[PDB]
Amino acid sequence: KNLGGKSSGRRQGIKKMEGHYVHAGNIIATQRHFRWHPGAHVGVGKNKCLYALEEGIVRYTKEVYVPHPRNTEAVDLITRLPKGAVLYKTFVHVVPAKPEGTFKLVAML
Amino acid sequence: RGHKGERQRGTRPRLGFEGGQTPFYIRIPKYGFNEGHSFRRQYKPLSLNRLQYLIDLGRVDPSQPIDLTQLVNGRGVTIQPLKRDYGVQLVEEGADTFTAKVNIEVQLASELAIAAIEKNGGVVTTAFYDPRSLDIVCKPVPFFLRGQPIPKRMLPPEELVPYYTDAKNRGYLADPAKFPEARLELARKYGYILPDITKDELFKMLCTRKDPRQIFFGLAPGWVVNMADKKILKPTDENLLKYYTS
Amino acid sequence: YKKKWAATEPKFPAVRLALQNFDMTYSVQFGDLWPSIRVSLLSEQKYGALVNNFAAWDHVSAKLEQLSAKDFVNEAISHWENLRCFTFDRGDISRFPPARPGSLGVMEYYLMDAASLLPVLALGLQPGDIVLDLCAAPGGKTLALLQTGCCRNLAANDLSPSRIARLQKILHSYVPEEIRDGNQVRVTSWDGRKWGELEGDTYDRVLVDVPCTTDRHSLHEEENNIFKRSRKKERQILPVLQVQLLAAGLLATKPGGHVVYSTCSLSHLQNEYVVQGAIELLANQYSIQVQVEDLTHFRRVFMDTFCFFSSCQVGELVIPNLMANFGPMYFCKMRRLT
RNA sequence: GCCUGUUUACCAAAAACAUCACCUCUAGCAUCACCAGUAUUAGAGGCACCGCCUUCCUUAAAUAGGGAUGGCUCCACGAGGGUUCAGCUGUCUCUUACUUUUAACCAGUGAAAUUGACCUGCCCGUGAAGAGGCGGGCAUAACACAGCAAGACGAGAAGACCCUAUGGAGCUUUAAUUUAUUAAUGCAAACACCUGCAUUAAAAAUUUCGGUUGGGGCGACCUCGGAGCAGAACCCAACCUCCGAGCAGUACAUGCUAAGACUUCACCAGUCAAAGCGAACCUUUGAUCCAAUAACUUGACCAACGGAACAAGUUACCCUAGGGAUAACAGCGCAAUCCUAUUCUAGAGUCCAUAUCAACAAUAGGGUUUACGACCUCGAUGUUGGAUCAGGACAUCCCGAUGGUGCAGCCGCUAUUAAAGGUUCGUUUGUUCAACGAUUAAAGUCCUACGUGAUCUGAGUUCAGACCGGAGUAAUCCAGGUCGGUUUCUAUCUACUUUAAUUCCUCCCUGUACGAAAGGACAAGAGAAAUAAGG
RNA sequence: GCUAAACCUAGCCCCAAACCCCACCUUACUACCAAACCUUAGCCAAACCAUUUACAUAAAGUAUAGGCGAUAGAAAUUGAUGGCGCAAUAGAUAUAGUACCGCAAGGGAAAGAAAGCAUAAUAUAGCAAGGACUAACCCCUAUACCUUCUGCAUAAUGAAUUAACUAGAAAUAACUUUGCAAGGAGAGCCAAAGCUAAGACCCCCGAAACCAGACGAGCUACCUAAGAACAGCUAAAAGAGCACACCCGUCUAUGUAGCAAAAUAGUGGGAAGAUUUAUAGGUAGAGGCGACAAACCUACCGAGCCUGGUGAUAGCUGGUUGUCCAAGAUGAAUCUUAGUUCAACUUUAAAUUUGCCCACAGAACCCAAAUCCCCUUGUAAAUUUAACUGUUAGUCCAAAGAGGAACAGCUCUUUGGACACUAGGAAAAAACCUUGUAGAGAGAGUAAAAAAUUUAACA
Ligand SMILES: [Mg+2]
Ligand SMILES: [Mg+2]
Ligand SMILES: [Mg+2]
Ligand SMILES: [Mg+2]
Ligand SMILES: [Mg+2]
Ligand SMILES: [Mg+2]
Ligand SMILES: [Mg+2]
Ligand SMILES: [Mg+2]
Ligand SMILES: [Mg+2]
Ligand SMILES: [Mg+2]
Ligand SMILES: [Mg+2]
Ligand SMILES: [Mg+2]
Ligand SMILES: [Mg+2]
Ligand SMILES: [Mg+2]
Ligand SMILES: [Mg+2]
Ligand SMILES: [Mg+2]
Ligand SMILES: [Mg+2]
Ligand SMILES: [Mg+2]
Ligand SMILES: [Mg+2]
Ligand SMILES: [Mg+2]
Ligand SMILES: [Mg+2]
Ligand SMILES: [Mg+2]
Ligand SMILES: [Mg+2]
Ligand SMILES: [Mg+2]
Ligand SMILES: [Mg+2]
Ligand SMILES: [Mg+2]
Ligand SMILES: [Mg+2]
Ligand SMILES: [Mg+2]
Ligand SMILES: [Mg+2]
Ligand SMILES: [Mg+2]
Ligand SMILES: [Mg+2]
Ligand SMILES: [Mg+2]
Ligand SMILES: [Mg+2]
Ligand SMILES: [Mg+2]
Ligand SMILES: [Mg+2]
Ligand SMILES: [Mg+2]
Ligand SMILES: [Mg+2]
Ligand SMILES: [Mg+2]
Ligand SMILES: [Mg+2]
Ligand SMILES: [Mg+2]
Ligand SMILES: [Mg+2]
Ligand SMILES: [Mg+2]
Ligand SMILES: [Mg+2]
Ligand SMILES: [Mg+2]
Ligand SMILES: [Mg+2]
Ligand SMILES: [Mg+2]
Repeated sequence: KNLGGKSSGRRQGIKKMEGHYVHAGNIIATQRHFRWHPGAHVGVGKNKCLYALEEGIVRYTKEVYVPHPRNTEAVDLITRLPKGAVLYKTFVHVVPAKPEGTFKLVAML
Repeated sequence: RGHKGERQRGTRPRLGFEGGQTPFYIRIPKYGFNEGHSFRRQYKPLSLNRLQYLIDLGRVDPSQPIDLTQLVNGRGVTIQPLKRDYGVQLVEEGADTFTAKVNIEVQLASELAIAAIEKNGGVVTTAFYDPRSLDIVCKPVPFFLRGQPIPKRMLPPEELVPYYTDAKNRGYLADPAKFPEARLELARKYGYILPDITKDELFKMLCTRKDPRQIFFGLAPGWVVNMADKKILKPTDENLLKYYTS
Repeated sequence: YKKKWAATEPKFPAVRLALQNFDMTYSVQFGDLWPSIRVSLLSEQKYGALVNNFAAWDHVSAKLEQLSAKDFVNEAISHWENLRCFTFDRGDISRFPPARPGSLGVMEYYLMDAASLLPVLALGLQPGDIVLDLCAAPGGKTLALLQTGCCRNLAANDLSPSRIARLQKILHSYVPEEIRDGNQVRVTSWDGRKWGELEGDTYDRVLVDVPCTTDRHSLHEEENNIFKRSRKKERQILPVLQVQLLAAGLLATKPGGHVVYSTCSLSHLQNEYVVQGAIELLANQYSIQVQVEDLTHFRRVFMDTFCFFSSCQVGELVIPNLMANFGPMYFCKMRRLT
């Protein structure tokens, strides 16, 4: 009487652990809901996958979570916290490796 | 051979069969990648590098007009009319080091290749060949052994007519009045002084051009080449002469 | 498995199976009225048109009256003591033109069984009363409750996400953004059997339209026919589910509050035994007293538009008739005295 | 079943087929059948002669037998199927004697299946789960000849039965595809006949029988997604436990392009995306071909959801190739079920737990049922009963010896010990059982491939025939009822072929003990039988 | 020392060249009386099947066709006597289309120049041997082979044995070795080091079937023509009675490689009829004939037989022949789970450069064992390129779970181990334990490795 339930796994999770070198555009982690939040130089897709916006080293950190005020449910959740409480989340950052360019001598006019 | 099953029995399914799953080569949509492939015209490339190499090694004599026959005889290019080769296309590769004055007849020519040829003081003309004329030109001796009168060179198809009547392509059917203008335009565009070939001591050679209906330079349509006794039989019947001149 | 068998059953279609069940039960139940009910069920269904109070109600009423339909609801509240459903006269078989989006951007009217509006009119929606629809999520009665006032709060629950999505579709089509976004409309997909625990003595007016045999649609549509031979076990357990849902509604309604048990079946088993068993179970297992309120005045008021079976002791049964193919509809009003 | 007849040459002779009789349908006619016929005729189908109306008995015992268009009437007949009186008999109790054949020896002639090699023992254990060959024991000079049939999962047909194959074939159809061919019509074409083209039929023809699950049913499922199993990167099944979806709402940049990545373990497919350009300031289902559209684009199903463009039922009349990778008997596991024994006393037992019995449970043991597993065997082994002969266990039915007793005696009830011996004949039924009749000291519970068909039988069941009832459009089918239905083997090897009675009754003791009486002993002894063994 | 062994030409194969008296259609081989022409189908492939497929060179496997898929497929144009054969199971079937088989169509041979026994039976015990030994046996060790399986001494298959015969055919692309080289090639073709040549690589037997065309009604079914038989008694003109001949085949026994590929003995049914039966003729295969039994149609008829298509097809079974070494083991889709394709694994060759192990740091909220990731370090492997078969719906053990009954030598998923590989041990022993890399030794140290338990007084 139990049908369905034959769906395969989504192969989600972290694709780049901490310290892994990541080029711009590489997907860092795919998640179904926000297990890891985007940090510095990390973007978010429609499906909440984290990709590197710059070329660098992936780092995972814990930071205080302050949601966008337009996120009404999160704002209410915060409104219900006690005074000392601060929410925390796991964030993924890309520490950019190369400089974004150098000045070169082109012509000795 | 393995153990039992179709593979030991020797009866495994055909190549491309995937056990019943719709095969890869059939589940991909049909697209016109190769539509009309056998009717597309093909032109063997002749880079100016290759032309200069042939001239330097003496396999192609620049002192005489260079046409497809001379290229093939020097083995500078291999033409396969049966594989829809319509002739030779000049290619700009090697233009910056081309230093040969040549009178060359080709089927296609890039603007830069024309520029290089003309800057060196030579002349380039794009001449069309139907498959039959091309076969005869590439391998004349077998044709002469066939014992048939030299046929007329057919005119380009309608789509190719504008190309060979355009002076910017140095088309062999283009108005020669417009050639000086086009040559000056190329000289201006590519920053070289157009050499007045009329003053050159090989001006006659640089000017020789076979008639649009002529396959070989000095042979007219309708002639029969008797190689056995080194003779050329020419028809005299008025009907045959009119046909071979038309 | 044994492939070959001495004899196999006739392999009836579900429609014929439902007809046979109805013939063997309702024939006894109704005596000489069974042939009329049978022909009415097998014939076409008479659809009423419920104008959308959230649209150009006067204009739509004028158009329907031009189509010669009359609002049976309008000339009923006067004797019984916003809802407007236009139905053709007894004997007329004229259809209603298909509903089309209105000037305001919402569907002008809903073509629904006029019989599936009496429970709403009998629940007695008073202004400023909190309303529950325990399982009723085919639209219908739910949309009728919505098109009652702009000063009322209503919750609609149904275990089936598909039916909840259907409610949402009709809401987006008819109810405007103002009301739909407002708390006035609160839709959920939970199990009604545990609704007594989920909320208790919260709601003032409850509508419990338990899943039923839906006799007319059972005879009409073969797909998911409740009378298919394999699903006999579910058919047999339907009474338990109905009793549990009615008990949950009676638990959720406030003391002194009102509930309306509703069904789209002729079965006395699903009509009167359900309510009596719910009363017994909820007065013993929970020690809560419920009184069945008389609707004989309601019967007389709506006799002109509907034909009612009188022999039913508790509740009211709109039986279909050829003159008014509007049934079936069983509804019972129950006030929780404790 | 009317009858005489016919039939499965080679397992069925029948109730089946035919049959006179009767009914129904079709045909108004001649020169090759019908027919050299003509409605009292001919062809086909159905039906069945004909005729009339609308708990008791049997037995001693009786699953047997007989009786209390439709409904009946059986004259005669029958190698039909049942029952019975009487008789008869070696059918049997219960077998014996003789003759012939066969046989064995002598002489002549001289096969067949079979055969890996064999220098070919028994017990227990083990093991691909049944051992001559392995482990531990025991035994053991070597050879003929004659018997036997327990084993060599003995020999015979790549047995029977069951399952599989995108293997055959047959049959039936409202399976799919056709109408080439005929027959009708219609339209043209030639001015009855004929050609072409359509439509409808008849007759046929070709082709198919998806997958996974389900023993007592009357189906469920097949694609995608969420949760658990699967706790923490990913990944993980199921007839596994639950839930959901085949889109909607929105807008109409919800545009175009493009670094770099992810990826449902392949591919197909599916995701994310910086920068840039352009407007502005979105949250799940399906390929290819093929069609349609000028194109942009779009469609039908393909839900058996990686998708045959279009094909179902059935076969016991079946066939082939295989399968112990897959059913039933059997073997082997297991012990839910079953059976046995202890512990606890609830409790009954007039009180009284424990003389006796016993609930809820607990602990052991067994492998006798009903099931479960699919491990051996599908490259000739049906199965059940019966016959014959039995080997063994003891958890003892009788006989023996004891303890207790709610045993005065007799009697029982209970328990310990005891496997030397014994453990009936009949009616119904194929029966194991069972009931019944009569006995008995008793008529034990089991295992042995539910022992034993190369020893027998074939009654049930199982194959080809046929009915009744039922299902099915039909073909066919059926856990049902019934009548009928081929049982091969010359023995090579192992093994084997001559190993101190029991009971009952009568009598004496003795109508003595015991007992109020009724009733009624032990122990010991004698005589009768009967059986068993040996003569 | 018997049986036997052997032999070499009788001929044959493939090429070249060349174009090769009399009698007899009636019942053939009998001296002599009044009319032909007309599509092949189907197997098979498409993994079914239904349209479809299936009866010089070069252009070119191109244009085209095609359930646009399996596959089919041009033309214009170009012009072109010998034997690394057999030698009597071979080569022709061939000494002969004979003998022989068949009613017929038709099938169709053989052959000419060791094994088995005997000399000489046999000795406790056992895969028949090996280690040995003074010594054959006695001692110790040792569960035939092949195939099919997770796993076979297996009481699974095949094999009596000897001799002879009897089974891997080829492309695309690679790689290796030459030649020449921006060209190669003896036209066509290819070419961004290619091209040319060579070398290496793709089995045997077997259905039930289908269709075409013949041949069959001397059996049998029915029918046609013209024949024949039926005692005796009883009864009278009979589908009458009893009962011979005759026909049949009820029941029993025998027989079961038989006397017999359906019989014998007895018993029994009919026996003047719808009888039995001789002769000749007819009906022919999807057909005939049928008192329907799916009966019969030349012993094997749910659709004859023969030849041909045909070497049918077989995802199924069986078989697949010298020596030696090396590497080598458990997902997806699928009319699919007895198969195949892709992946993974595996093998070979090649390129160059990191690979595994791996601490710290790091990987989530909701509501355990461990895992992932990688500096070092121990190490030497990994990735990629080219080519590629085969294995790929396993077993048990430990562990975490699910189902079942907290059964199963039960069924599923996961981690790991072992087995399908050597040896030692646990009795025998696939899966437990010890242990592995190979040989000889009449040396040595070790590994795992042997069960333990005996128990009721009472103030
Ligand atoms: Mg899941
Ligand atoms: Mg094999
Ligand atoms: Mg295989
Ligand atoms: Mg009869
Ligand atoms: Mg017979
Ligand atoms: Mg006969
Ligand atoms: Mg017989
Ligand atoms: Mg009897
Ligand atoms: Mg008779
Ligand atoms: Mg003799
Ligand atoms: Mg044993
Ligand atoms: Mg043996
Ligand atoms: Mg003997
Ligand atoms: Mg077989
Ligand atoms: Mg992937
Ligand atoms: Mg499918
Ligand atoms: Mg599929
Ligand atoms: Mg298994
Ligand atoms: Mg055998
Ligand atoms: Mg005892
Ligand atoms: Mg048993
Ligand atoms: Mg029988
Ligand atoms: Mg039968
Ligand atoms: Mg029966
Ligand atoms: Mg019988
Ligand atoms: Mg008989
Ligand atoms: Mg026998
Ligand atoms: Mg014998
Ligand atoms: Mg095929
Ligand atoms: Mg040609
Ligand atoms: Mg020969
Ligand atoms: Mg010898
Ligand atoms: Mg064997
Ligand atoms: Mg086998
Ligand atoms: Mg054998
Ligand atoms: Mg005859
Ligand atoms: Mg006579
Ligand atoms: Mg007579
Ligand atoms: Mg007959
Ligand atoms: Mg019949
Ligand atoms: Mg039959
Ligand atoms: Mg025959
Ligand atoms: Mg073959
Ligand atoms: Mg090795
Ligand atoms: Mg498919
Ligand atoms: Mg297969």
